[PDB]
Amino acid sequence: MASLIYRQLLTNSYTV
Amino acid sequence: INLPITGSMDTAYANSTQEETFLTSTLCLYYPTEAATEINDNSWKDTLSQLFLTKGWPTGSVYFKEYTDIASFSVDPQLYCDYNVVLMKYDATLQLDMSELADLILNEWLCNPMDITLYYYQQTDEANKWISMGSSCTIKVCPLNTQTLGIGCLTTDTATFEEVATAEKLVITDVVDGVNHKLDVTTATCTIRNCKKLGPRENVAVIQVGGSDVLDITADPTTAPQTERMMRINWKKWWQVFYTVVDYVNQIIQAMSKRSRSLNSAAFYYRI
Amino acid sequence: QNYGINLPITGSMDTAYANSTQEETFLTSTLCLYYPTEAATEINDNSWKDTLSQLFLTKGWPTGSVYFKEYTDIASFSVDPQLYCDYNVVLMKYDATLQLDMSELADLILNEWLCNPMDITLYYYQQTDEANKWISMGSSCTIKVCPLNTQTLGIGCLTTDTATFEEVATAEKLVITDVVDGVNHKLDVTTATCTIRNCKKLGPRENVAVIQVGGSDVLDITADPTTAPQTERMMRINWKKWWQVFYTVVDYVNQIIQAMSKRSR
Amino acid sequence: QNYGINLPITGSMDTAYANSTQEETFLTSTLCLYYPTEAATEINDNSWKDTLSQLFLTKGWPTGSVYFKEYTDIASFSVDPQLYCDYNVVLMKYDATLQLDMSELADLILNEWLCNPMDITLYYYQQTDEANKWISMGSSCTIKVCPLNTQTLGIGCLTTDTATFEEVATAEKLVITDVVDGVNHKLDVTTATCTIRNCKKLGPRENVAVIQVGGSDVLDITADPTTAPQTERMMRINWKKWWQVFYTVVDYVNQIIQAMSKRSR
Amino acid sequence: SVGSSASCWTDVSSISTQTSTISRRLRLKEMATQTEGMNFDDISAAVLKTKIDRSTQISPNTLPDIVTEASEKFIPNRAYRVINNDEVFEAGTDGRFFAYRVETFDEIPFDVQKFADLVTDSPVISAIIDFKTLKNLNDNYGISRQQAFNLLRSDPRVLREFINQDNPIIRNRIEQLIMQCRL
Amino acid sequence: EYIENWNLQNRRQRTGFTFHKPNIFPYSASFTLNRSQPAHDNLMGTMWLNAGSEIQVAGFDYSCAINAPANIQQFEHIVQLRRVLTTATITLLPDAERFSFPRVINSADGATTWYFNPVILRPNNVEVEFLLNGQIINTYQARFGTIIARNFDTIRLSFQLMRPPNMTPAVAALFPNAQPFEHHATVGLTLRIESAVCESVLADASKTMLANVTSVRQEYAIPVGPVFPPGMNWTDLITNYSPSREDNLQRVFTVASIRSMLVK
Amino acid sequence: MDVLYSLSKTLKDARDKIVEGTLYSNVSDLIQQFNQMIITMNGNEFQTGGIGNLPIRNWNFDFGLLGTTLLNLDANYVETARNTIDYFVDFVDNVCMDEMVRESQRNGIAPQSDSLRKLSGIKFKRINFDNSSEYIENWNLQNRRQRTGFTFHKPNIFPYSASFTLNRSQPAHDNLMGTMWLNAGSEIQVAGFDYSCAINAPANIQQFEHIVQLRRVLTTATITLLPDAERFSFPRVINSADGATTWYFNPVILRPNNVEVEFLLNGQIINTYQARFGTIIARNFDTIRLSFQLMRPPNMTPAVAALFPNAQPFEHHATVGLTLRIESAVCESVLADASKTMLANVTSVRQEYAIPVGPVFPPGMNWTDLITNYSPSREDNLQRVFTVASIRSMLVK
Amino acid sequence: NGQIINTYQARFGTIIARNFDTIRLSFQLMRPPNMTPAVAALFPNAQPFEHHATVGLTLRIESAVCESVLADASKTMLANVTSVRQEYAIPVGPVFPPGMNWTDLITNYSPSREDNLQRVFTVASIRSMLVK
Amino acid sequence: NGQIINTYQARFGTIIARNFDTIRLSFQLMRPPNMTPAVAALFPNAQPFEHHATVGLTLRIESAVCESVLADASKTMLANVTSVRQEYAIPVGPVFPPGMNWTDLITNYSPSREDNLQRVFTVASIRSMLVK
Ligand SMILES: *[C@@H]1O[C@H](CO)[C@@H](O)[C@H](O)[C@H]1NC(C)=O
Ligand SMILES: *[C@@H]1O[C@H](CO)[C@@H](O)[C@H](O)[C@H]1NC(C)=O
Ligand SMILES: *[C@@H]1O[C@H](CO)[C@@H](O)[C@H](O)[C@H]1NC(C)=O
Ligand SMILES: [Ca+2]
Ligand SMILES: [Ca+2]
Ligand SMILES: [Ca+2]
Ligand SMILES: [Ca+2]
Ligand SMILES: [Ca+2]
Ligand SMILES: [Ca+2]
Ligand SMILES: [Ca+2]
Ligand SMILES: [Ca+2]
Ligand SMILES: [Ca+2]
Repeated sequence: MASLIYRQLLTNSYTV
Repeated sequence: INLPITGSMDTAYANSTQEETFLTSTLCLYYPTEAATEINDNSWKDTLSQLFLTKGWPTGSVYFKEYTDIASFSVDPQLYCDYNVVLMKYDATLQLDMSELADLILNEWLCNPMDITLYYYQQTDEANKWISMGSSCTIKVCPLNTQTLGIGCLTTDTATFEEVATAEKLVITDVVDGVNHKLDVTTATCTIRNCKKLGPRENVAVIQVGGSDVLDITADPTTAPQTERMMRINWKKWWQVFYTVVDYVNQIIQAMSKRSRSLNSAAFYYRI
Repeated sequence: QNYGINLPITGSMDTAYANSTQEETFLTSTLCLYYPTEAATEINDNSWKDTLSQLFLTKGWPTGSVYFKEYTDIASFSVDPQLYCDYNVVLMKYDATLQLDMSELADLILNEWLCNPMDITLYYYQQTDEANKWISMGSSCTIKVCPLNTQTLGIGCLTTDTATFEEVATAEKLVITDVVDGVNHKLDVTTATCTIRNCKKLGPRENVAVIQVGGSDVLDITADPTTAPQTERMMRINWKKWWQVFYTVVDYVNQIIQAMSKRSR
Repeated sequence: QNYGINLPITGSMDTAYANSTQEETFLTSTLCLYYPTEAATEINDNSWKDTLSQLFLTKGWPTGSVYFKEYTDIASFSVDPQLYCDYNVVLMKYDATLQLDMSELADLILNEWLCNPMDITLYYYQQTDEANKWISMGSSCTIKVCPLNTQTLGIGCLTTDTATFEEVATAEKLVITDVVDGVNHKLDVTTATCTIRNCKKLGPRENVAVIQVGGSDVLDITADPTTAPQTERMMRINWKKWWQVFYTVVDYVNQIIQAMSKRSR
Repeated sequence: SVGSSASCWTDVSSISTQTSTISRRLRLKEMATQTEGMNFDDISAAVLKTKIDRSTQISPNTLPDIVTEASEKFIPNRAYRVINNDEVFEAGTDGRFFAYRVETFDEIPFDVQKFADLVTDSPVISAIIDFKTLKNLNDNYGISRQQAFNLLRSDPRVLREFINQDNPIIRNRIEQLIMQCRL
Repeated sequence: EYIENWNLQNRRQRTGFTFHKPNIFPYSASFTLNRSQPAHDNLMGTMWLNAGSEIQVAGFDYSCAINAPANIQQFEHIVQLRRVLTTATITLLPDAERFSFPRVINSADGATTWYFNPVILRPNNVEVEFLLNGQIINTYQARFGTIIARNFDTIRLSFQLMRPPNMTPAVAALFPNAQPFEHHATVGLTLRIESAVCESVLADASKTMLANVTSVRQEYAIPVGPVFPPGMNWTDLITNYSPSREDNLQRVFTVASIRSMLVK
Repeated sequence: MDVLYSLSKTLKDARDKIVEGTLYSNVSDLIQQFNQMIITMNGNEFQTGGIGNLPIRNWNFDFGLLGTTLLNLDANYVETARNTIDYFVDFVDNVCMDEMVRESQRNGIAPQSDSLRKLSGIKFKRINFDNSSEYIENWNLQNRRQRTGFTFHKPNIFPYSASFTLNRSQPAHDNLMGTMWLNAGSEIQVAGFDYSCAINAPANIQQFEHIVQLRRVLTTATITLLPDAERFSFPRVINSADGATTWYFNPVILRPNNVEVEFLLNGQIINTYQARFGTIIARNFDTIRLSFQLMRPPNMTPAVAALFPNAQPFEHHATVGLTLRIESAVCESVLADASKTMLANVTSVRQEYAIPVGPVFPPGMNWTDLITNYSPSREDNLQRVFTVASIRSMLVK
Repeated sequence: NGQIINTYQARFGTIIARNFDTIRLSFQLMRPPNMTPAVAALFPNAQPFEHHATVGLTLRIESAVCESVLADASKTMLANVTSVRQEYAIPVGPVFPPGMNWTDLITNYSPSREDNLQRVFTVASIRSMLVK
Repeated sequence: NGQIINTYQARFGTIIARNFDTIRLSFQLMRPPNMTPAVAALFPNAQPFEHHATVGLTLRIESAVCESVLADASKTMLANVTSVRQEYAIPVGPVFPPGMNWTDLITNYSPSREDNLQRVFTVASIRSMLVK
C-alpha cells in the first residue's frame, strides 16, 4: 500500500 | 590501510629515534635574502653545517634555500625535503599574504584544475576553496541563481562583478558553499585550482621572526588555532636567530613529523 | 583508515571473483595521452581531439575524462615532466641519437623516485646503495665529477682545477648519473640553467604506459647492465601514419588499462 | 632550622585553611613601583606620590611601605636594574622598535639568574645546557663571536682578524645571547663600556610583576622558540591616561600581590 | 547459485556475506508485492508523508530527488525472515542470521542452501519484531501462542495492541526505526 | 536465615536479615541547579549517583563562592530510604570520582547542552546526619574512614565550599573575579554501605537469590503479574517497596534459597 | 579425598564439641566415629614429604580408644583427646601440603602424594562421616557426574588485560578513533574515544563494540553496569602499538546513547539489556557484547562548541565509557574470588617450600597465565588443590 | 621485620602475599624518549609546567588472614558494639577512644585494646547469633 | 597453554609430540650467498622480480591419541551417522550444523557438541557391530 505508491509511480513512469 | 591496529599497556618505551632520524633524514631552511644581506658572508652555510654536525645532523643533510620575498616564495613553493623549516618576517601589509602562505604549506591539499570560460563551478563543504597563484591574480566573482542569472551583478559587465582579489600573487578564495559563481581571472598570468583541504602537513614548520601571533590557519573566524609547528621569535639580528634555531632544532623536529599520505615534491596533491 | 603504517593482511581462497571494474573506473577516473607535434602536423585537423573523445565514448570513457597534452620533443618533455592524472599514456619516437635520453625518460617516469635536494658548492656526496642516483634537469646541463680518496683529495682530478674533472654530461636536458657507490664525489654543474636532485628508486609507477612507435626495444630502465628488462607497461609499435596509431590505442585502451594499475602512494 | 639543606616535608589533607595573610602582608612587607618619566610628565603634579600613598592606605598598605622609582627609558632601566624590594611592579611601554629589548628585560627580571664572570681575552667559553646564556649589560655593547672546531681553529672566521667574526649585537644596552650548546666561541666585546657575565637560568623570580601598558602580548621569555609562554606576572593593559593606569593599578593591587610571591632565597 | 539452481533472487563469514547480498534483493521482494507484513518501505513512505506535510521547506523544484533520497536512505539496514514447518530463518543486510523455533525460542545453526531455496519462492516477512527484541519480550513480557504467531506474521493489530500496552521493548525498536528514517 | 525470619514473622517478633553491600539505593543519576542560565556559564548546584550500596555526591559552584557571603557556599543532599536499616557499617571518603572529570551534559528539557570542568576541593564544615522519623540519631562532623549508624531512615549529607583566602598565582589564575569561570570548583563525597541489617528483605553482592528468581522467570517466559514489574528490574522494584511487594519478594527469595540448597 | 575431609571434619568437631563439662549424649556418635577412625589408622605407617624444602616425616599411629562409661567429660579425658587431635591435625596439615605441592598432567583427579593414594584404599573407607561442604560436594558430584555448581562473590575470571584498538590512526596521533579497555578481576572498564566527535561520520554517530569471551561459562550472575568509566576519564600519555613513540589523550565524557549489552553463550544470545543501568542479571552466558554509540550533540552552547571544532587540532577528545562488575556468580568449574583463601594458602605453601615449576601450573601460579589457558588438566589440578586447601583451612586457617 | 618475603617485578592484577608486616611500593617516572608533537608540547624545558607528570598505583586487599581481630566489610560485631554504646549512652572508658572511631582505635593497637576488642567482638558475635 | 613441550631444530622425517595444543612452525628464507649465473639471473636487484622465492613445509599427523572423539581415515561411525541422517531426512538440530559438515562441526567444538558427537558415535559403533 504505502509501497504500492512506489509501485504506482513506477507503473505510471510512461507518463513522464 | 583500512585494517585496524591493536596494542597493549604493558609494553615498554623503546630507545630514542632521535640521533638516527638525523642520519636518515634531511632538513631544509627557507630564509629571506634580508638575512644573507645583513650577514654579508659566504661560508655561513658551511658554518651552520659544521654546527649542526655537533647536534647530530651530518654534513650532507642540511640545506639552505633562499627566497627573495614572501610572495615570490608563495608562488609555487617547491618543498621537497624530509624536514622543512621556514622563517617568515612580520608585515601588517602582508598579514593576509603570510596567513595564506601558512594555510597553503601547513596543510595538505587535493587540487582539481578549473576551466572558467567553458564551465561554472561551486563549492561543496567548508574545506573546498579556490587557490590562485601567479604574478598578479585579479579575480572577480558574480554569484548566480538557479536559472543562471546574476545576483547583484551582471554576467557580461566584468566591472559589475565583486572583486575579491586585486593584484595579489597568492589568493585563497572561500565563497558561499552551495551556489554557482562565475569568475573573471587573468588566466594569462595566474592559474586557479579548486582544492580540498586534507589533514595537516606535518613536514613543515613556520617561524614568525617578528610580531605577535596573527596567523589564522582555519578560514572560519571561531577557531583561530595555534598549531605545534608555528613558532615565534623577536629579533634584532639574524645570526642570533639562526643560533637559536640550531640550539632548539630537536624541539622543532619533535613538533614536526614525517608525512603519511605520499611522496610528492609539490605543496599540494594533484589528481585532476 | 590507518595511514603511515604497514599491517598484516588476511584473505582466503573460497571467495568468488567479483564483477568487473571496467566501465566504472572508466567513469570514476581520468585518462591523459601525450603525443608528438609531428602527429598533429601530419594530421592538420582541428577536431581530431573531439573525434577521439567521441570514439572513447563508445569504449566507455565519458567526454570530460580524457585529455590530450602535446609536447614538442622528447627532451622538451623530459624537462620537468609534471604528470598528474589517473591513467597516463605516452607516445615516443625512436631515434638512435636519443636512445639514452629516451631511456632516462623511461627510467624517470615509469619508476617512482624519492628525491632530496643537493648543494654542490658545500658538500661532497656519495651513493649508499645501487638505487641512489643523481638526476639533473634543465635547458642544458654540463656535469663534471671528481671522486675522492680517504683523505679528501682527488683521484685523477684536482679540487681547484675544474678542467681536470671527468665529464659525464655534455649539453643534455635530462641526465641520470650512477657513480661508484661508496666514495665521496665533488661536482661542478652550471646550476643557473639546471637543477640536480639526489633521488632513490622505489617500486614502479604503475600509472604511466610508454609506447615506442618505432624501432626495436632499446629502453634499459634498470641501470645495472644485467637485467635489461621489458615490463608490461612498455609497448612497441610499427608505424607509417598516426591516425592508425590513435585508432589502435583507442581500440586497445582496455588492454592498456589492464596492464596499468592505479598508484599506491 | 637546617639552612642550605633540602629535606622531605610532610603534610595532610584533613586540615582546614588558615586565615588570610592578606591585610597583614601589606603591613609586614614593602612595595616598589617603577613608572616612566612620560607618566609624571603627563601628570604634571608634585603631590601625586602622596596622593597614591593615601589611596594605598585605604587598601591597607601603610604610608612608608610603598615606593616610587622613576626610570628615564626602557634601556636605561635595563642597564643594571637593582630590584631590592619585597614586592616590585614595573610599568612597561610597548614599542615595535624595542621588542627584543623589552623581551630581554622581561627574561632578565622575571627570572632569577646565577651569574659568573667572564674573561674573554684569557679564556674561551662555551655553553652546557639550554639555560646557560651570556648576559651583557652596559651603555653600548658590540659583541662578535667566532665558533671553533675541535683543534682550536676557526669555523667561517679567523681568530686573529676580528672583522671575520659574526656580529650578534650592534650597539645595544642589554643583550642575552644564546649560542649553540657544545662548541667553543672566541669573543670580541667593547669591554671598556659593557660587562658580560656567564649566567645560568634558575626558577623564576616571583617578586617582580611586569605590566605592558600598550599593545598585544609579545614577550617571549623563553629562548626556545617553541613554547612562547605567558606567565601570571606578565600583565597587559590598554591606556590613554596614566592617571587612569595608576587608578587601575591601585584598585587591583591585591590581585597583583596574589599573582606575586615573595622570594625563597 | 547456492541452492537448487540459478534464480537471480539468490545471486552471490561467507554465510553472513551471502545473506547480506540476498537481503539487498529482499528489499526488492519488499517493493515487488511479495511480502506479508509491515513492508518496511511502507513505514518509510509513512514517515515521508508525515514529514513533508510539516516541513516548511517544501517546493516544486525541491521535492523531486527528496522523495528519492528518502526512498534510498530510509532504513538502510533492515532484516527479513522466512517460516517453514515452525522454524524461522532470519537474515539481515548487517551480516546477521538467526535460526529459531516459534514456540520455544532457542537458536539453531543457520541452514544455508535451504534458507535460500525457501526465501526464493515462499513468501518473506519483515523484521519489525526482530529476534533480539522478540526474545527480550518473550523473556520479560511473557507471551501467548497466538500473540507470538501474529508477531511473527507482523500483524498491525497485535503490534498496535502492544504499542498501547506500552511495551518498552517494542517502543525502543520503533524509535530505532524512526531514527533510521532520518535522511 | 530466611526460614527463621519467616517463622519469626508468622510468630511476630524482632527479625533481621544481615547484608553485605546491600542494593538498597535504586539507580538514580541526576543533578539539581539552584542558579541557572540559558548560556550555562555561572551555575551552582549538586549532582548525585545513588546506585546499589554507593552514593557519590558532588556539589559544584562555577564562581567559587566569590559573591556568596563569607566566601562560603552550602550544599545539602537528603536520601530517604524505603525501609529502615540497623547497625549499618559505612565507609565515607571525600573526593568522589565519577563527578571529577570534564563533562558535557544536556539540560533538563534537553534543548541545549553545557560543559563542566571540575576542580576538586575538600569538604569543610561537613556534617553527616543519620536520622529516623526526622529524629537525628547519629551525627558525624569531619570524621572519615569507617563509621556506624545504629538506626536510620534518612541520610542528610551537608557540606560547604570555601573559597581559599590565600591563593598562589597558579590557583588564583583559575578563580577570577568575573563571569567566564573556566574552572568550576567542586566538592565530592563517596559513601558506601558495606555491612547492614534490615527487618525486611533486599538484594546484595553476596547472595544470588534475586538472580535465581529472575533466571527462572526469564527461562519459563512468565507473563508479568500485578505486583512485580516487568523483568523484575530492581530499580522499579525498590522504588515503590509496598508491603505486598515486600511479602511476595520475601516469599520468592525464601523458596529460592530452599531450591539453591539442592540445585545450584 | 573423602577420607581426608572426614578426618578434618571429625577433628574440627572434636576440638569444638569435646570440652570439659559437656555431655556424652551429645558426642556419642562423634566418639564412635573417632574410635572407628583410630581402629582404622592404628597399625598403618604413612610417609610425607620429600619435595623441595618440605621435610620428610614418617607417621606411625599407635593410639588408644576413648571410653564410653562416663557421662560428663573430665580433664583426664579431654587431655588425651587433645594430645591425639594435635597429632592428627599436624598429620592432616602435612598431607594437605604434600598434596598442594604436587601436580600431574595424567590423572590430575586421581590422588597424588602417595600416602593419600593409600588413604584412598578400601580399608580406609570406614571413616566417611559427612560430605557436606561445597567443594567436597561438587567433587562427589563430578565423580558421579551431575549438574554441579560453585557459588562465587566477585570471581577472578578476567585476566588482567589493558589494551586498545584504533580503527583510524596516523603517525602523529592527532585525529584518532577507537576503543580502550581494562578487564581485570571481576570488572571491565571500556571506553570508546573519537578525537573528531563524529563531525565527518554518517549522521554524526560513531559506533563502538567490545566482545569479551570467557573461558568458562557462568550462570545466575548478578552484574552492576554503570556509565562514565573512571580510569579512562582524565589526561593520559600512552605509547603506540609497536612502542616506537607516544601520544596524548585528553578525554571528555559523554553519555552512552543506544547502549546494548548482550550476554551470549557460544554464539547463542541468552540475555539482552537496552539502556538498563544499575543491577542486572544474566542466567547463562559465555560471551559478552557491549555496544555503544557516540552522537554529536546537535544543540551546543558556546563554551562546549569551542571544544569540538570543525578542524584537525581537536584539543578535547569525546569519550563514551562503561563500567561493568560481576558481584556474584555460579560456575560449574572452580575459580578464585575476593572471599575465599584457598588460592592464597596454595600459593603461600608453594612460595614457602620453594616448589619448582611443574608441568601443569605456571611459575608462581600467576592467575593471569593460569586463567588464559584453562585446559581440563589445569582445571582438575586446580579443583584438587583448592579442595584440599579448603580442607586444610577448616583446621588451620 | 625487615627481611624480604615476597617480591613482584612488573606484575599487575591478582597476587598473593604469604606473610608481611610491611609493604614497599617503589616505582619510577621515566620520560618518554620518543614523543609526538601533541605530547611534546605539554612538557617544556622551563618552569611554567601546565601539565604535571604523575604515576599511580592502586592496591586493594580482597581477602586475608590475621592472628588478631579486626573489622571487615562483611561482619557486624563492631557496628553492634558501637550501636549498643550509642543507644545506651555509655561514658567513655579508660581503654577505647571516644566514640570508638576505628581510625584512632587501630592507630593505637596496644595489647590491652586488642584484648578488649577481641572480647567485645566475641560477645557481639554471640549476641548476633540470637538477635541479628 | 603457551608452555613449550617439544622442540625440533633442523630435524626432518618422523617425529613425536607427547602433549600439545599449539604448533609453531618458524622457518627462514636465506638468500644464497654464492650464486651461479643461472640462478643469479633469477634474483635481480630491481623490483620486477619475475621469480618469487618460496620455502615450504608438509606436516602430516599419522597417528594420535585424543581425550575427545573426532573423525579419522579408519572408522565408519561418522559416515554411518551422516548417512542415516541424509537417508531419513532429519531437520537440522540445535547442536549439529547442517549436513553434519565436519568443518563447521570442528570449528566450534563446544562441550555440548562434543558430548552429543560422542553419544552418536558410540551408538553408531554399536549398530555397526551388528549391521555394517
Ligand atoms: C636502549 O638503551 C639502553 C640503555 O642505554 C641500552 O642498554 C640498549 O642496548 C638500547 N637498545 C638497543 C637496541 O641497543
Ligand atoms: C556482475 O554481473 C552479474 C551477472 O550479470 C550481476 O548479477 C551483478 O549484479 C553484476 N555486478 C554489479 C555490481 O552490477
Ligand atoms: C580566622 O578567621 C575566623 C573566621 O573569620 C576568626 O574567627 C578567627 O578569629 C580568625 N583568626 C584570628 C587569629 O583572628
Ligand atoms: Ca594574498
Ligand atoms: Ca555588482
Ligand atoms: Ca567555503
Ligand atoms: Ca640524457
Ligand atoms: Ca682528469
Ligand atoms: Ca650507483
Ligand atoms: Ca637588546
Ligand atoms: Ca644555549
Ligand atoms: Ca665570518
